[PDB]
Amino acid sequence: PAILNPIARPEVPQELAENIILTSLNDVYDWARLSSLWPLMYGTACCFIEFAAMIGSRFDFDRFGLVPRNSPRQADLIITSGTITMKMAPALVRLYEQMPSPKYVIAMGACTITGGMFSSDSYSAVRGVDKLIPVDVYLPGCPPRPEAIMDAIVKLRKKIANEHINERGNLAQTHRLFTAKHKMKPVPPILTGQYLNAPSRQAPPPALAAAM
Amino acid sequence: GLLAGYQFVKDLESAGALALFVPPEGGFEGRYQRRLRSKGYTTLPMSAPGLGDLAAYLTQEHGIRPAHTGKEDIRVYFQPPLVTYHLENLPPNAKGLVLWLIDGKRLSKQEFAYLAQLTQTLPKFKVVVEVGGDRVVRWEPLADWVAA
Amino acid sequence: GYEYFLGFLIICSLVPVLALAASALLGAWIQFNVRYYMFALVFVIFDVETVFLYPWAVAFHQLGLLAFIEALIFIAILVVALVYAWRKRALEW
Amino acid sequence: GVYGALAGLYLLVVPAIVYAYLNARWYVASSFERAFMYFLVTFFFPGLLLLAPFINFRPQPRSLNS
Amino acid sequence: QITNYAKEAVQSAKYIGQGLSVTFDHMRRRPITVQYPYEKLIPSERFRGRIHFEFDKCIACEVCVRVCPINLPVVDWVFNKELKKKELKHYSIDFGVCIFCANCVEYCPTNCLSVTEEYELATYDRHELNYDSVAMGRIPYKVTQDPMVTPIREFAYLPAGVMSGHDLPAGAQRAGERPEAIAN
Amino acid sequence: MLLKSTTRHVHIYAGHVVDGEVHPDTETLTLNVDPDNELEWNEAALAKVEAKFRELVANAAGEDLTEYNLRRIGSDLEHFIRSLLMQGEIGYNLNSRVRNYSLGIPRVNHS
Amino acid sequence: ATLTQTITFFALAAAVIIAALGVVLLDNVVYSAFLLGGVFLSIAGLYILMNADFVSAAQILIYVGAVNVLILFAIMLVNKRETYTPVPGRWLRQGGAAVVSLGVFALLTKMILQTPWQLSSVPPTPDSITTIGQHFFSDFLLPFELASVLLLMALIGAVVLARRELVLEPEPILGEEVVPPLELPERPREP
Amino acid sequence: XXXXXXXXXXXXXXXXXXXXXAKLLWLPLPMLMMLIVATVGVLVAVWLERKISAAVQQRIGPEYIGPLGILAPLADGLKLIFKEDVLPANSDRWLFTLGPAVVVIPVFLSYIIVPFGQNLLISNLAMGVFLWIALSSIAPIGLLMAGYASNNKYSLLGGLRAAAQSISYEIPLALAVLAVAMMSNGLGTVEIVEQQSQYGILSWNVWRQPIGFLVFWIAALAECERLPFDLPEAEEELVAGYQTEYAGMKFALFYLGAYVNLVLSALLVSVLYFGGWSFPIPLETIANLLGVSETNPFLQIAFAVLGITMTLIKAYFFVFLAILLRWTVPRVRIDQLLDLGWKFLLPVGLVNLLLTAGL
Ligand code: SF4
Ligand code: SF4
Ligand code: SF4
Repeated sequence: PAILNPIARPEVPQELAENIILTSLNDVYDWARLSSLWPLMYGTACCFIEFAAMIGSRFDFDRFGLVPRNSPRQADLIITSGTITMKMAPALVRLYEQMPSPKYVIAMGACTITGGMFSSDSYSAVRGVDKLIPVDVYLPGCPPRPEAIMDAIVKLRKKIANEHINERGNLAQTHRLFTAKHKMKPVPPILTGQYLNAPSRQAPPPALAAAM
Repeated sequence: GLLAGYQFVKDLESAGALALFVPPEGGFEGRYQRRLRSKGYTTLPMSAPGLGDLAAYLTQEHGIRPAHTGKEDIRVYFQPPLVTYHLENLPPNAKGLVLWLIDGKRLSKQEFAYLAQLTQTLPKFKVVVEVGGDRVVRWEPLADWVAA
Repeated sequence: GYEYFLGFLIICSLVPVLALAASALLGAWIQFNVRYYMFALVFVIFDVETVFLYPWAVAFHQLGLLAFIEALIFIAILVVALVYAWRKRALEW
Repeated sequence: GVYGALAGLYLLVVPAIVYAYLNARWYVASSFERAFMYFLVTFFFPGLLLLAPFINFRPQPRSLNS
Repeated sequence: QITNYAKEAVQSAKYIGQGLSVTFDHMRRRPITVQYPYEKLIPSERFRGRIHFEFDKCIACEVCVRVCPINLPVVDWVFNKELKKKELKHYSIDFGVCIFCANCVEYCPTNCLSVTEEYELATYDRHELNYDSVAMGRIPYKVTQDPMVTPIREFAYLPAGVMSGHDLPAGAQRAGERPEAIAN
Repeated sequence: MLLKSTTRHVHIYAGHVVDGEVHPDTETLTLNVDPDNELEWNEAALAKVEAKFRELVANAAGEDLTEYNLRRIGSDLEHFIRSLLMQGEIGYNLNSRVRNYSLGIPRVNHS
Repeated sequence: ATLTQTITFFALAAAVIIAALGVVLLDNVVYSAFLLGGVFLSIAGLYILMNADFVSAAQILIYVGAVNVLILFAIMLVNKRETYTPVPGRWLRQGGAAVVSLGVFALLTKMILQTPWQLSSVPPTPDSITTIGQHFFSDFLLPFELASVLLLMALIGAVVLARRELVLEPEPILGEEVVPPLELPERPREP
Repeated sequence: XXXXXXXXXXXXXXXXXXXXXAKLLWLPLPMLMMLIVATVGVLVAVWLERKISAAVQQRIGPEYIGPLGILAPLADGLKLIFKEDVLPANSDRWLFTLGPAVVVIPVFLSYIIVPFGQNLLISNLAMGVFLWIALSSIAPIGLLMAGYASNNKYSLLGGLRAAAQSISYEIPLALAVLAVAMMSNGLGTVEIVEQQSQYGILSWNVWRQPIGFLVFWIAALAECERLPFDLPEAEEELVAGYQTEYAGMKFALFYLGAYVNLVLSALLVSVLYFGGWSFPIPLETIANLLGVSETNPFLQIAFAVLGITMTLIKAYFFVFLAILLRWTVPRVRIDQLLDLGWKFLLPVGLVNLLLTAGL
């Protein structure tokens, strides 16, 4: 039209009424979520060791209230510390959907912002983590310093405080569900759980051992 | 203190160009842009180092060249002016917009001076710059801050 | 003497549930390993042993010496019950 | 079981005095002294929790003498 | 036995007791940590924070594009045949696509590109990282000129012997750079 | 099994949905466009995506039901939704908590 | 304190029979095994009202704490048994047992209300943990020692009945005519 | 269907005072004074967890929230109340919600036993060191309905593993109380601390029961603490155990209710084996972990609050020793966990009961 990728006008008045009592009960709603938010102990590529160095003694993890919870339900924040390929891209959306709705992804490193150095010619790399999940803070680096991600926590902590308590309803996903029927043949699952006792490892087959 | 009222909104209606001083640990600036967002003001939190010349990004259209990364050609994405195209999208029931420039420690002193006088010439538009740090959240006008 | 008025209130707050409860009536293997049973089986034998020793040990100096040899025949015969469970690999996991 | 005679001196008065001690010498404290520092937080904790947002332990602005 | 079982407990519960003596003596040590937003650790002399750019020094060579691992920086230049010398009109490196390998500041003929000290670049928007020529041509945030941050030094910058940055009242690096210009 | 193709906007599951829980099927392919509300939709453009969703499922009904082939439908759907932004049909949602502009920034036509 | 003790009886006496109707009538067997603890906790709460503080604590420790746990470890070992559930199995004899139980309950309530009980107005139980352990060694000494032999034997057999014979599984030790291992020599035969 | 009218008959008949006397919650002041001391007993143990574990790792711990982390137990507990707790999709609903309730209401009801302070006792029941081991055996049931109702395979494996661990360590914990119930000639927790109030320190039960304190200490920490616990699935025997699908306010019962269980365990080490509300001579010098004078206003306010809270102060030492044991012992596997409460802690708990006798 006249402007590509436009911004839709918010037609609602956004009447965010707040007296002295609700604003005091909103500062506690935000302070309790920024000062104790728990990151899922997650990371695929090299950038997790710049995130695991922040668990250590030199740069303190649990100083901003970060406790690394290795389960998607008990965690809220998810620092994407690794390159997302074609595999692990369904796994990451699953760990993001398995989360209580004040989530706050932060990207980490160049390969979750734009898929940084695999953004040029690489056949299975998601070019940026926000092709999959909505992100709050970005963090350039390859890898970032452990000081550099604690600035991205500080940028995240400044973003939790802006969140009003009356906007808890917009944190839930909406289901514009459509359905369609197809005629694609279902394939048997190629990855079955047997490796060693598969019927091809016990002995070399005939019409192969004659040339051996 | 804890139970801060709406005195931060009143100074932004008066000065127009505020200069916040936040604790560096973060989390205590944004309670003052909830008082601002409850009073009708929409907020556009930008990052101050990412802006180039403030006249060419804010009030003018700018040709933002994306990363072609050797595979594309040199595209020029003309984005609309930031403080103009965002004024034409908030409803006329709501009040103006406030630029919440985080990381304002790395702006030039001739860039706060442009951000000070820009709130005068543009109706219903304010700025808040998070320049410097202090143990308690305190603000002052940007015309005061370019003096010291 | 205040826990019983508290303990009344823990049950008096759940009388609304008892009204609604009476209206309500009117590729995933877990492998069968018998150690979940066998660890609670030997627990049932010894949680029942230990609850017999609580009336003995409270009134211990008020019973005598023949009531101490009597409690030994209780205990020393379930030492045999414990060392049966070791040798027969009941509590092996 | 009084209102604040032998309770207000524990909840309001003496926690502000431990906070004068905890803010001063916690990181610069000794090894024998820090065992007493942990006990002062542990004993006066219902008072230290009440006057918790009314004291900040953030360090002072640096001099920048250059 | 009934005596062997009660005496099989003392051989371990003493060894646990001299395990708690070690762990309590781990609490005797000062916490060797870096409180981040109030004690930012000083980056090295070769740390590649982000790139700085000089628009009056870039003569459109495109060596930075050809040595970048992903051909990142967008050199936008016309030829300007009246002067017969290509004067560029826009320059931008999109951080966030940047790995900070700094091949551009290394194969630079004019010393125009240069790494800064600042790692504290982190935005809410991805497209706010697309730094302009006039956004890369700014002042790096020096850590020591902050009146909130007490900057602690790094290892391989402390003097010889000390392995920490907190008990450091003064000093310099571990060895002099030209002591043997007047000496030898 | 739940063969699924979940990008940011186009979630295609192989099955039908009963209130969040997805039962894997063989005939159906459920689809909810834009789970996190990054785009402000309307009924005129939602029908255009739903007509595109019927178009690709009927076209690719000779292939095999794998997660590769569902990822090709959700790719062409997400390429179609982005063309509805560059046509100015739908727009970015400002009521969303995050404004990262995943499908390109707003930009004017020909300066 | 009389009205608070009276209406907490029917708060617990209704809680036990609703949980007892829950363990019997529920279609899910796992829900029955958890409501079975609701039977036992209420009766253990009913002993506190009946001055039986030891047997109340002995019911939580054994019934709730051990027997209900042992039910649940065995409920969740048999969950893949039968998902068929032909509740109308062969006939409607599931309602033929509804009149025999109500006939028993009508019989007992005919007895309970009309029998003159010899209520003794003696001040009861001065710390009845010493009057319950003096009975373990004076009056009921011989039940108390034999209950130890009962628990040994209930441990010998149930370990034997529920162990997996990994010592020698294919061991038909001899034969006059062939007998399978761990099976009785009377072989099944159709005349 | 004769009982259909029955449950609504005494419902409204009790509801007339169940709403009328509903506002007067904790009308006794020593019930409300206990619950504040009950809450700040737990809120220390979350602060003392993150601060002692940081001290043994030479990191700080939570700064920047409160003065020095004083509000870090509060924000970690308040974010879980604010999180939108949504059930898993294919799961049970009633068994999922009462999952954490059966685990933690036992360690809340059996908090009524502990007589912390000479002038704060809620009820001296006829037992209570036996009512505690009876009530804490309801907790293996809640680990079975947390495992079952979460409806994934890995939490059934974690539910059967957490239940069989609590099964194994309740029976040596029962006999460790049987040692000090034999010495005290009763189960009354006021009567138990009265036998230790004769000589101050030299009449404590840890001086008389050196093995039975160790049987209680290993069996208590194998049912509340983090050291012998496979709920961290670092061995990957499960995904994250039975506390896997639990988020929000239901996980807060699994999170903060494991610190009620740590304090209540530590509150009974300092009742049974150490004299509850017992302490030496008050008028001591400056080196008595106190001030510098002999009669301070800060020392008349100490012993007035130490008179109401001394057993919890003693319980704050064993909370500290439980964290100091976490970073000392190895994270032992489940095959050697259940070979300890049956093959080691059960004979030496039975031997100690015979050695508490004459034998
Ligand atoms: S940007 Fe570098 S450090 Fe980060 S994930 Fe990619 S390769 Fe690893
Ligand atoms: S490599 Fe350096 S000198 Fe060459 S065009 Fe780029 S900035 Fe200019
Ligand atoms: S920072 Fe490194 S990767 Fe990026 S443009 Fe410069 S040389 Fe290339």
